[PDB]
Amino acid sequence: SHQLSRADITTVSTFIDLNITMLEDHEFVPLEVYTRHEIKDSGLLDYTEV
Amino acid sequence: WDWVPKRPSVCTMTKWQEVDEMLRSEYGGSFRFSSDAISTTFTTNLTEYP
Repeated sequence: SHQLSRADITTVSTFIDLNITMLEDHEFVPLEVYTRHEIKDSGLLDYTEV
Repeated sequence: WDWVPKRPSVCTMTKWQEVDEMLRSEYGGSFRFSSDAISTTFTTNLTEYP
């Protein structure tokens, strides 16, 4: 009768779709609640400075 | 010294982080605030803090 392209025929999927994605490369910045400085400044007086 | 009113001159909390994208979610009757920018997750009670 005639030739037919593959895309011309609907295809049913025999594969189970298992979607696994990698974990995003995540960069941890230096985060400090109080720096050694803030902490040194937290003192009401510094004997050294005084 | 130059006098200033106490209420707008002191600040018992200090702006520590400015998070552009802080996702908020509700789970286990608590709010999780996760920041990917500083890689930090906080847990709060569902109620607002007066």
